[PDB]
Amino acid sequence: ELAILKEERTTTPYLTKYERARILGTRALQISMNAPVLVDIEGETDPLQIAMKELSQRKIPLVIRRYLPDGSYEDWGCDELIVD
Amino acid sequence: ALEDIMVHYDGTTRNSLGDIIQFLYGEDGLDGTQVERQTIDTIPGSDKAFHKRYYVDLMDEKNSIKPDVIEYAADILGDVELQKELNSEYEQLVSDRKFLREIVFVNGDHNWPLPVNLRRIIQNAQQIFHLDRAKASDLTIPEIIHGVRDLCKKLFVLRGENELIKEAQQNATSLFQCLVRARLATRRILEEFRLNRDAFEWVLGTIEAQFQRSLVHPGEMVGVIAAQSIGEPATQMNVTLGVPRLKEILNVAKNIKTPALTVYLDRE
Amino acid sequence: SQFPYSSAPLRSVKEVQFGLLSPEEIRAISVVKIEYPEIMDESRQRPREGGLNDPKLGSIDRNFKCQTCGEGMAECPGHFGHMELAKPVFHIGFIPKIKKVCECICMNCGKLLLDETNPTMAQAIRIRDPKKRFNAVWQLCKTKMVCEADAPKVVSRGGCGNTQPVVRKDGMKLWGTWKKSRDAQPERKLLTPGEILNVFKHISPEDCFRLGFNEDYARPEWMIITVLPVPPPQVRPSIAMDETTQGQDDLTHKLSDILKANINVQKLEMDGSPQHIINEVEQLLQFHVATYMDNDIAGQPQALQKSGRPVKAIRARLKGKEGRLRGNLMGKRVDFSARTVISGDPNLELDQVGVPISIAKTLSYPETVTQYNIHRLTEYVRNGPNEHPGAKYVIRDNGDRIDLRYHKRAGDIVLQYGWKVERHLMDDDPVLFNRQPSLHKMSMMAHRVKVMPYSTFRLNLSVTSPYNADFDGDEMNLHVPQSEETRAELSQLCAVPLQIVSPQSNKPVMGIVQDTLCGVRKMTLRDTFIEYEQVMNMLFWVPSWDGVVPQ
Amino acid sequence: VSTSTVGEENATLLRLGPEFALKQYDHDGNEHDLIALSLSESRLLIREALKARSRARNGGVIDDDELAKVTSGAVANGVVKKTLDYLNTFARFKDEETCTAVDQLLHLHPFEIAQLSSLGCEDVDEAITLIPSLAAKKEVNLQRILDELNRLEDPY
Amino acid sequence: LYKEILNVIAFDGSYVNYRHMALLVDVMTSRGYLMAITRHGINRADTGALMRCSFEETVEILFEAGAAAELDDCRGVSENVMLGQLAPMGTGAFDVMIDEKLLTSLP
Amino acid sequence: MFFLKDLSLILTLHPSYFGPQMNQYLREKLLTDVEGTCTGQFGYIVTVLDGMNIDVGKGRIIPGSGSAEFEVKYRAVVWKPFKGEVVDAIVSNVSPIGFFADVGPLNVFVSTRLIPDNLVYNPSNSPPAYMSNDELITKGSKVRLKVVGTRTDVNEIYAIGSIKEDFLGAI
Amino acid sequence: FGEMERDCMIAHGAAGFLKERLMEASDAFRVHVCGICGLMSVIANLKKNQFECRSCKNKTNIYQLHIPYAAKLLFQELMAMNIAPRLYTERSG
RNA sequence: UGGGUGGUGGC
Ligand SMILES: [Mg+2]
Ligand SMILES: [Zn+2]
Ligand SMILES: [Zn+2]
Ligand SMILES: [Zn+2]
Repeated sequence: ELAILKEERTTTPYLTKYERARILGTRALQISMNAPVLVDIEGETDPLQIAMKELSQRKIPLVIRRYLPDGSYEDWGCDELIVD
Repeated sequence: ALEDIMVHYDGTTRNSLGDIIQFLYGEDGLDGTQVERQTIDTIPGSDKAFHKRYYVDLMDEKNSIKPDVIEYAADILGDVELQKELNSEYEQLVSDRKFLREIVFVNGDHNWPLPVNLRRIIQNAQQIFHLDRAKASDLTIPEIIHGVRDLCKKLFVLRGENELIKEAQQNATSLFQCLVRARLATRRILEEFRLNRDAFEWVLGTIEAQFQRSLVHPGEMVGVIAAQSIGEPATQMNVTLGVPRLKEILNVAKNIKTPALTVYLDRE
Repeated sequence: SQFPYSSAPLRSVKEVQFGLLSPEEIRAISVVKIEYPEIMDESRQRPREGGLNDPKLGSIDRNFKCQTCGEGMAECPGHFGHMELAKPVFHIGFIPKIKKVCECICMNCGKLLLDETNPTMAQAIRIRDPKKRFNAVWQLCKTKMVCEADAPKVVSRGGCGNTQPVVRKDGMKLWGTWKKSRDAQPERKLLTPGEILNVFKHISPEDCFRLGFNEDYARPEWMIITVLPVPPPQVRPSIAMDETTQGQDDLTHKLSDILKANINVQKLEMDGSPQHIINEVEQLLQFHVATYMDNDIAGQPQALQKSGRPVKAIRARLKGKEGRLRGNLMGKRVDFSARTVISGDPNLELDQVGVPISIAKTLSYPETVTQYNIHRLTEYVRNGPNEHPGAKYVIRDNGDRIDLRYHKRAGDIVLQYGWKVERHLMDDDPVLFNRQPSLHKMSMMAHRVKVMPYSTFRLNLSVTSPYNADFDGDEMNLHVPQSEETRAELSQLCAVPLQIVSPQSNKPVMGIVQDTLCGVRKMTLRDTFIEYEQVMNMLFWVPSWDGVVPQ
Repeated sequence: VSTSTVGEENATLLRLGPEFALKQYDHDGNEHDLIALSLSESRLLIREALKARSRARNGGVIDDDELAKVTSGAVANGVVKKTLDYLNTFARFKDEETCTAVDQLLHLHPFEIAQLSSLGCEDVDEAITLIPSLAAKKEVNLQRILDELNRLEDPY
Repeated sequence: LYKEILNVIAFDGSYVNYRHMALLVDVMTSRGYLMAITRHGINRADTGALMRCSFEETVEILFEAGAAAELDDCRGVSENVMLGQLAPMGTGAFDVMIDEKLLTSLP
Repeated sequence: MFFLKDLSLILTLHPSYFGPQMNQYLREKLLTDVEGTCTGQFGYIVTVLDGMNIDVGKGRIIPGSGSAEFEVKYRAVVWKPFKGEVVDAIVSNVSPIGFFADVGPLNVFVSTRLIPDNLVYNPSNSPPAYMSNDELITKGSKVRLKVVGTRTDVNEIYAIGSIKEDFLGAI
Repeated sequence: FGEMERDCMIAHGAAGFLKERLMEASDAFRVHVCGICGLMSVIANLKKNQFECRSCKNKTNIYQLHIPYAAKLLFQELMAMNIAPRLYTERSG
């Protein structure tokens, strides 16, 4: 109906900072609610530093749904998008 | 007035309805903080200055590269196979000079706010790679030409492959590619700055990455930042100027107080 | 957790369907018909059912639960009532649009004085915008003077041939002037609202669709009120005058005045009526319904209270700077704020703000009890609420509040994985920081927490330029996040190191101020020499110095 | 709680309400005729689905009281066991061979097609009474339908 | 219009990026005529109903909201604030899913 | 009356469930929550088709709460009765006020005023039944009734039958 | 936390902070809607757990929301002035 | 733990 295949993807393949902000907030909220961490834990035990330790390595199980302004949307995985 | 304007993931500018306002954000796609005023060097000066700085000549010996700076200098003089490259590129820059002279920046004031400032990267590579010496280099002219020409098709602002995409791509970064070829032409690099190969490849990769990192971000609520950042000098500010002139320009009057003409006369 | 559980699932609003209300749907939504002007029974302790304070509407007393929803006052939204007016009235807010509508159509059959025959009208039909559609029909019909009996063999469209009157507006009272015939007596007469109701009930749905309305949402016999609803008393709750007597809200006074004029209407048609005693009591009913929604109508004196003050309408509860929207919805007052007077302190970083201890005691932050923060949070319990660094509450997994000023036994409390604890304002948290008024997008900037005695706010002095603060007594506020999400929002966008460069003028707007600047210019003049010994300290002060003096 | 694709009931007058219109829509938006199931069809689907779910849980390795234990929760065990025994004692065509034969014989509203299969009948008189919707359709063979249906009906 | 704004700001030495003035002068000619900044400009747009009601004249424009059966899909900002919603910008211009792709890659 | 119905269920998952078996948990959760339940809108949901292959989709993270919202679409066999619908049944009990008949999931009550007059309740008989001369309705008797009223508790539905009409009665 | 504070929050854009401010540290308030006539007339008994849109005889098409108590105040004020805000939770066109 | 008016002072 709306959705586009993952090959016509003409939006920018970067994370930008607003996207980055929401990913950090939501991943940190999950790991605050006892979602176990994929990366090592040295001294970074506060959840925001845990989230930046993940995004440093690009280890994030989320999906951006950019609503393109028709209404359709490009399901970008985190794994493919280039971390700034 | 503006409180919804959001730059979306197509580089356009819509309200809540979808009244598109600018097809490309700020006519360039570039984030508003990320500029400096630089000097597009191929605007000012005479034809003598341009033809002395840039015009390569591979038949006459002395107007070519003075051979102290390059290693391969035995392998050069006379070859029309490379002369036609350089004549095409000199005509390229005459096209750019006519372009930036007669279309865009007509009165020739060359200082303009334009993104990522390359000169700083050049001298950063220079101080990194110890670039005195006054030494032969192994970096060839065809690698310069193909580096510039293979640069000017890697500055994707508007990505995708439809016809208006490629057209809007070339409409987008014409001035920025004009800047790069206004600086990194062959006689300027291989005389006035004296790079090597490895410095030049690092220059190419870094101009790539930072003109990628100064694209505008999507969702920058540019109307709101715009409205505040025009209201802010309105805080601290015979024709009417200042706050009532700003008020009349906004609240648009049919009766402003003292209108005016700018009437040129003809040249004779 | 802050709400009691329900089975209907949470969804956000997507589409506002604005529309009008039928008299029917008002009669079908309520629970009680409204009758009696007195509030009390006979001043006898639970006032009169049938008066205005029906406990089936929702009780505005803490200790008597509601008698329709069966909840407390904390949860009952209220329930609408409605007062059956005997005489139908105008809604006060539609009288120009109702004016235009009775300018449009026939007054006998109620049909539009144009069809698709006249082709400019036939072009105006094609418009997808309702508003300028009704503008175009309003334009082309104001010149058409006669209801065509014929189609504009008799093709009788529906009209009788009687002319169409000229619609004036006079406040609440309309004056239609037919050209009752050429020239003969013009009967400029008051358009009684019930006559127009009987007109409006005779409209085809096509004339609804052409004239800028919609049938299942805005049917223009619904712009005349037969039944004016009663809101539940949360919207007019009684105020303790001096802690025994309740002065009422002015809606209660006005609905009482409406119900009194209602009964004095129904008193006249049940006995001998001298025919303008009818007219004045009806016009008084219309007046009371007018001032129920608006006490600002032009030309007429205001509705007045028992002090000499005007009455708080519904219109006065919505317009103005301090209405519900600009004063309560678009912007409002909130909590977890703080506020003081500031002081400079150059012995600081750029993203640090001094916190007086008592403000750290009062405010808090809910840190989640996780598996990586149990020990300190248990210690912050063991400081309790009179000792920084510490805690004030444990919210359980369900919604249990334990105020630790009112609990003897912190020592026997284990905590569970996933409970919630609000500890105090400890170091290194985001705070928002902010000075009224905001003028550019740096005027709110995030920071970090440094805890100091001697109760004022500390700053760096390089941040003096963006907020535009001096130190002759400014107030700067301090909002606090109450979630993890907003913490990361602030820490990645509104932090000072990411807002250095203002797109106002594509330059840094946070620089050097008075003393550091004029001092460094006095320092690095050419003829300034320093002995080695003082230089030892001076290069010790740099946090980023490696450990190597220059030559 | 649970919702569907669609966003006075009288079975005699074929008024089945807003949920069971003639044209339904699947989870892709495609149009589809209403799927009304005879007692015999329903017996096949329910039994197949229950044993297929049990096989999938066993990685790929009969009785109704055992087949109904595949469900989760005592409420589901109850409704399914009560439904199988009802279908076990009133499904005329208790195998897919006969069932497809009845399918082709009948393939006219989808509700009627399921009723004719579920309710055994002798004559046309009994069919137009119990299913008063077949009145004004005017296209019988009905009798040989009922005769073939009754002949296809296995003994018990 | 642009020449006017750049004049009367930059008379007192003060400096403005092009793209902010550009966005202002292009919104002022979105619709082929000067959509000036008053109630007459924004409220005579067919945009979101409460967004237009939040600026001026909220009584009349609410009466024209309910008076003509408008459908406000609430994509304006002020709606989504006063309906207490994830507003559509910043972090909320776009939803975030869970991912069966990467959680299949996970053990 | 049995149907195949395309249904869906909104499932909200707490972040502590964001583990490697998330999709399988949701599929089991759908079955536990939907199978055997009754609603007046669809009826009894008897069994869900293809339960182990249900596509649960992707979970949308709810802003401000961290939890994920899945819309689990599925197709089930549903049973809803109708006023006017003739059905067969098995009588479960007989009492002085009529009898109760099991029609699949639910139970139908037929009262004495909706039983033909010649059928007389005989308690002395063993086993107790409503009897005539050539009629016999005891517990376990196949009967054909007509649903004349459906009442909905949203938990269990209640239907009242009748055999006071043509071709209805014992079979 | 006035207007122009919300303005600079919009300029930063992190609206999730704004949904903290104007929902959660304020009059967080919970209402119900019947999904057919779209209104909040639905009477809420909870320990008996039953509901009735009495203008519709609707007993199933019921959702709750999370709106500011002053927004609910707006809605009750308007319905007491006969304008009908109806909140449908799906995009229609 | 009142409302509602009104006055003066702070940035
Ligand atoms: Mg000052
Ligand atoms: Zn109640
Ligand atoms: Zn007429
Ligand atoms: Zn309803």
